[PDB]
Amino acid sequence: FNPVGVAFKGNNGKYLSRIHRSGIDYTEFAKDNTD
Repeated sequence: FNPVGVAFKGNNGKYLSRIHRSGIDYTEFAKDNTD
């Protein structure tokens, strides 16, 4: 039993820092591909 606890409570990710813009010049989301 634990109704008070859902999921959002108690959850940590990591050091969010790697890509910004200088190290990337693509457009996968901006422009989709055909097939």
